[PDB]
Amino acid sequence: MNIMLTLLTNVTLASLLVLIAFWLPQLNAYSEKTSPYECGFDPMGSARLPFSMKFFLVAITFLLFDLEIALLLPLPWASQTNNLKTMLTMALFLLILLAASLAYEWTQKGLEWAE
Amino acid sequence: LFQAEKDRRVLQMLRENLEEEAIIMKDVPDWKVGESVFHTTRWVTPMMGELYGLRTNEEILSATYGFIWYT
Amino acid sequence: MPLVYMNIIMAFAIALAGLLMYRSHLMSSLLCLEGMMLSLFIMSTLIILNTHFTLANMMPIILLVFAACEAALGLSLLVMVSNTYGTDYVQNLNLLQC
Amino acid sequence: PFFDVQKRLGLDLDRWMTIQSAEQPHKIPGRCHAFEKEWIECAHGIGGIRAEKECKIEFDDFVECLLRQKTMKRLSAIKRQRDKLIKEGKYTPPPHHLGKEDPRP
Amino acid sequence: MNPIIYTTLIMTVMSGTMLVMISSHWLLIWIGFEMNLLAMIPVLMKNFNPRATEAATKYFLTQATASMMLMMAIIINLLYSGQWTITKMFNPVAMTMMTMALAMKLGLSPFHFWVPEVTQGISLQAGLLLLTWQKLAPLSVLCQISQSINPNLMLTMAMLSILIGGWGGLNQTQLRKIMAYSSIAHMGWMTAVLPYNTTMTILNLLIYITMTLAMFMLLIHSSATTTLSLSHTWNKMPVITSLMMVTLLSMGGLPPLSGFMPKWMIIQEMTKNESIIMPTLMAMTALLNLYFYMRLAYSSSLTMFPSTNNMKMKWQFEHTKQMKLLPTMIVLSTLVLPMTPALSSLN
Amino acid sequence: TMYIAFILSTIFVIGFVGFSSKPSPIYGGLGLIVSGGVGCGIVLNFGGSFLGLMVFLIYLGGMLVVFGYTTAMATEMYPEVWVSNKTVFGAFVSGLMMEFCMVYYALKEEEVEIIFKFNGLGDWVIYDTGDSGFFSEEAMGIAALYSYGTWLVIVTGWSLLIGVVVIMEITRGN
Amino acid sequence: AGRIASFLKNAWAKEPVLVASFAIGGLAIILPSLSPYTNYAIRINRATPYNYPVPLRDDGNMPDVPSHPQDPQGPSLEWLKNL
Amino acid sequence: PGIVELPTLEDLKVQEVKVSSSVLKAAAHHYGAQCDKPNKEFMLCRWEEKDPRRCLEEGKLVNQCALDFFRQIKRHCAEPFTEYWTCIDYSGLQLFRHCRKQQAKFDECVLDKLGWVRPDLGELSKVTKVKTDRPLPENPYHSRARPEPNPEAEGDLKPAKHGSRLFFWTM
Amino acid sequence: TMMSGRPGRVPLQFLPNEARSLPPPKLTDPRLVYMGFLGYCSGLIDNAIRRRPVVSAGLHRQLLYVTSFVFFGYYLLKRQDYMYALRDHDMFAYVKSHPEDFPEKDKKTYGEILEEFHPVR
Ligand SMILES: CCCCCCCCCCCCCCCCCC(=O)OC[C@H](COP(=O)([O-])OCC[N+](C)(C)C)OC(=O)CCCCCCCCCCCCCCCCC
Ligand SMILES: CCCCCCCCCCCCCCCCC[C@@H](O)O[C@H](CO[C@H](O)CCCCCCCCCCCCCCC)COP(=O)(O)OCC[N+](C)(C)C
Ligand SMILES: CCCCCCCCCCCCCCCCCC(=O)OC[C@H](COP(=O)(O)OCCN)OC(=O)CCCCCCCCCCCCCCCCC
Repeated sequence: MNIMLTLLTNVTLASLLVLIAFWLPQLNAYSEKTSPYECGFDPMGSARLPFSMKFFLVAITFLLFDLEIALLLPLPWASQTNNLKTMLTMALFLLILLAASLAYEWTQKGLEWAE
Repeated sequence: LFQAEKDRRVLQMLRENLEEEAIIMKDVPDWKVGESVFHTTRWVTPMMGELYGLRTNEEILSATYGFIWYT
Repeated sequence: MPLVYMNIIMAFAIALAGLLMYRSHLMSSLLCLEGMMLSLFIMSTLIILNTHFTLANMMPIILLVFAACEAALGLSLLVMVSNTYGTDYVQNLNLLQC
Repeated sequence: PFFDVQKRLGLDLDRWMTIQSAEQPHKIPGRCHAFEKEWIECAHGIGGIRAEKECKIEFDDFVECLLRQKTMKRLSAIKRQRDKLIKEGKYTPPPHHLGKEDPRP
Repeated sequence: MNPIIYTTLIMTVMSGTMLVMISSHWLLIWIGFEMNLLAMIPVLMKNFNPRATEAATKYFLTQATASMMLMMAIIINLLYSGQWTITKMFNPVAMTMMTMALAMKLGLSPFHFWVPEVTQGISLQAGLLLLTWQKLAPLSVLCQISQSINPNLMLTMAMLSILIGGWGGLNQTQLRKIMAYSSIAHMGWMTAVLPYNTTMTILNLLIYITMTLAMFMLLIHSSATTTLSLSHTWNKMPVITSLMMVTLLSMGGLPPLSGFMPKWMIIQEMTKNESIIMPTLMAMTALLNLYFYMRLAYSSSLTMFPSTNNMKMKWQFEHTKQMKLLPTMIVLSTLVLPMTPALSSLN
Repeated sequence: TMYIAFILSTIFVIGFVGFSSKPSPIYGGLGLIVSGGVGCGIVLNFGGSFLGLMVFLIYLGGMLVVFGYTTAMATEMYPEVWVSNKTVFGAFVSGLMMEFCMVYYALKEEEVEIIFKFNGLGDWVIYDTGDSGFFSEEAMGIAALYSYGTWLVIVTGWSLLIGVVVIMEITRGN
Repeated sequence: AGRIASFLKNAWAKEPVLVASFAIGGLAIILPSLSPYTNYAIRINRATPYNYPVPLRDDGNMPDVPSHPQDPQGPSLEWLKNL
Repeated sequence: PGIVELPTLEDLKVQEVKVSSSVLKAAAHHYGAQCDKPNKEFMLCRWEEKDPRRCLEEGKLVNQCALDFFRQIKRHCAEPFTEYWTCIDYSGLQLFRHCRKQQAKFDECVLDKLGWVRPDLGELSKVTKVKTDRPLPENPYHSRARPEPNPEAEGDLKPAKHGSRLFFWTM
Repeated sequence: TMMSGRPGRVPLQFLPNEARSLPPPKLTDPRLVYMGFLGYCSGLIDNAIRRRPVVSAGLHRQLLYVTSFVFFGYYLLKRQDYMYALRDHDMFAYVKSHPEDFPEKDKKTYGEILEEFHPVR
């Protein structure tokens, strides 16, 4: 409830700022002013053409490692268990497998951007 | 102590709901007041609908969401 | 069953019908595939939290993990297809016939 | 098809997680622990066919605890009758239901 | 692909299938399916070309959809029962979803198109692994949940599979697509008997796997992927063509070969349950499979097609790699009919 | 009552209708992000704060990669939006109409679909009266992944490592 | 041994970050099995009363079960008190 | 099926303990040490009967012991106790760590006026034993008679008569 | 699954302890001889595929084929016989336990039974 009210307040303040920005000043618009910016000359192509991503593999590895950290996040509560040895073994197992993934990709050149 | 208070409060709300149901569902043709929906005679913990059913929206909301919304 | 479960199952059905009806892009179908697992996550956690199945709380996390593995696999296949054909269009995957 | 390596080797790989009447952390009970226990004990050792024929009462109670369909039907019927009686002014809620009472601690 | 990475991926596929077979928890069964698919995609893409990439993409899309539907069925079953154990499913809607998902995984009609497409896309070794192992897992799940299977849905999909396999195989001229349509028909037979005797399902699975292994290994030995490529094998190694012809006769279900045993046992078992129209239609429709097996046998062994001039150099050279258990697969797929009552040991 | 869970579920369905009408992967990701946040809200109301925040964070991370990929792989000259195309707008309107029809029928009467039976009553009604004490049941059950669930950790970690190997192998080329 | 020393000196001159990472990880794996306080941590976790200690029905043959919390019988946390 | 039985509002009536959570938390260790026996009897009843309706008298006794304990405190150490629970009530988490002086004064007052010794660390959490006259419930779950098990295999194994009997096979 | 889940069944056990009370197959069993024949055929096919003299080459290899087939066939025959004995045991026990379902019927002679006569002409 309080968090919903806080989010509503923040969104309303930002929207009011946008509304004041777009309605208070004097406006003069013409085709030359609203043209896209490319340092004084016209753009040759379109900004919607495909843009090669040289780190496409690091992105996939990021997805996998992000869910690894999702697995790792509940560790502070896992430390209150009576099975401390089993908990410690499995935590270190997950971290060692994450390290193994990083080592494999690093040695197999997955961290190098495409040329 | 809180266990005893909880038992007394739950049973009191159940009895009050039963009395109100008896007053309301008095002309319904096939309706027995206080009938259980379980075959077994073992005590079954009431859900929030059975306790805060015929009560105000304020009490309903406090019971159902007061803890989660309290920050 | 509450109406919340009805809405979650309806969202799953919508995301399933989205996947089965391709338009042109393979990426849009992958996004439909990711929505299905999100609805599965939400439905599973709603069922588990309501019933106080304490030991089952870890199941949605494993569900998310294998959703991530599927998304990674699909993105890898998408980059290979795009390298071969110039676009992620599904019309180019027509070399093999039934 | 099913190779019961767990049963053969005495292992426990997922049988802990199969049911909610099993051992839970900090002895937290399930919502329908008693119903599930009764149904499992009834259906133990008689197979699926006889278990479905004979433990139907226990299973019906278990499903009622799980989904609460008969209870919601009763609650909705009572709510509809109360609203209909209030519409014509034939019913007056008591003060303890209207919020003019002091409950127990 | 590095040999170590390849063998670890093969072991991961096998580990996923074994997890599916040994688990008693629906979540663990789903995990096994996911692990199998994840490690199976690179195996399909092992030899990089656009056809392999397309086949892997189609296989991934189909299997991901099937896994999603399977998890939805599992969750719906949990909603109405609170049970994670794999037994009879407590909701008819969940059972229908599960049947659809497992049929899509197996390639039963009308979920069959990916089977010929992917098999033609991938190499012979990859197709062998695909057909064999990827039929091995979902059928074990179906056998576990057989007592809740809807007979009407299962038998409808089985008859559709038999008909579609026969007709597609009739049209095809590529060996891998022929194998895929044959696989669809055999899956139809197995799932037709499934709601009555899982023992007969297992027997048909074993015989089909043996015949498919022998056939695929003969194709790999002869390096033939089309009909006309296989028509040159009589001028290089006439023994392989003869063994392939006997194996094709066995696959078509002719007595007294080993392909007759599953059809015979399934017809008998279904007749015990007062099914006559279904076994008669199933038996009559297999004549289509026999027809295109016989068409393949005419080209390769019973007639001598023209050869080329470089076959002389091929004569001068010798085959190096030795197929593992090829003679055993040839014998088991043709000569084990007198050993039929061992299905009780299989029980 | 306040019907907060029902309103959030409706918004969840609306976001699904959006990205399943499939305008273009940019707006598909936008709709999926909205649905993830709204589902986080739904499960926060039902009790699971960790599960809600975790699914929200995971989908925020996942959709970040999808943006970079659709910029590179799945872009065209004029990306399609919901009103830009006749097919996309038709599917979006169909989904919204279906959701509105089912919501109205459920609110007006206890709607039994051709698949499942649904009762129009309180999500607050379905809740449980009992309470825990001085610990969170959800947190303890999730933390039981390391004490219990040793097998799950093993299979999950093996799957993640093999996933790294697989993504490296698929994109090898040559 | 000489090869090991040369390898370590080369790594410390080229990848000190990796040398430190492996040293910290190796110590983290090994030290808990040698520490005498792991059992103390387990005992401290077992000694936390998260839920209610439901009493037993006295059969008259339970000499090790206290009749009152302050009776000498029962577990003692005097070890944790001076720790 | 049947009609549930609910106690009337007359026998649910009892003298309530109308102190606040801060007041209860201040006098919690002494309360657990002094009113242990009625509370243990009530908790054993609640866990064995699994029914609120079967342990109402034990709840009445619990309330009576609480009221007697608080009257005994009020008669002798009202001022130190008021200072102590006033200190506890300030904290948002109601921490014992911030009110050690007032706690010391209260413990000194109850040790001299009433001879009360506060329990040490780890004592109130011990599992104790209770002597009661109420019989042990035979069927607390109200279970039914279990279905009779299937008969077990008996006798020794003989070879199958005439073999497999599978069509024309003689073995 | 008829006999899967029969009470007292140990998982993953090819041959239980209760199978030891059955007569083991004779080593000259025709089924064992046929398994040996299958091994011999596999050996000949191996020689033919590898382009060695079919009957002469690889005598040690052919012996290994035959021996392996006879070994596995012996154990397979034991398991098959055990399963059939188990089936008959269960069937007889059920018939004994359900007399009202398997009643003994009074035998009537053909002098008492009347059958319609259908002439062939
Ligand atoms: C700091 C963050 C929040 C910022 C909030 C606002 C900050 C500024 C507050 C003082 C603004 C003073 C007025 C400036 C208006 C723009 C000037 C302009 O366009 O002049 C050219 C134009 C010239 O008009 P014209 O008619 O001569 O020109 C015709 C067009 N040409 C140029 C082509 C010939 O001025 C106007 O149109 C005057 C309009 C009225 C001005 C006063 C109205 C606003 C009063 C503001 C009071 C504060 C509260 C409300 C504002 C929002 C804040 C809550
Ligand atoms: C060196 C000597 C030669 C060795 C060659 C070995 C080749 C075969 C390898 C051995 C295969 C069998 C493994 C034996 C040990 C495993 C024990 C276990 O697997 O046996 C039983 C199961 O074993 C197999 O199921 C049966 C083995 C027999 C299969 C071979 C014969 C198939 C019939 C074919 C008839 C026609 C061909 C005749 C053979 C040529 C366990 O029962 P259970 O765990 O509870 O099964 C659960 C699933 N169910 C209930 C649905 C079945
Ligand atoms: C338990 C595992 C069973 C299967 C193992 C198969 C291993 C071999 C696979 C390759 C194909 C067969 C062999 C062909 C010849 C290969 C080249 C050669 O010269 O091999 C020599 C080899 C000598 O035998 P050797 O290796 O010494 O025996 C094992 C010793 N530990 O010669 C041989 O080994 C030849 C004889 C091989 C054994 C007969 C074939 C399998 C018999 C199975 C019996 C059961 C029937 C059902 C089988 C179902 C499928 C497995």
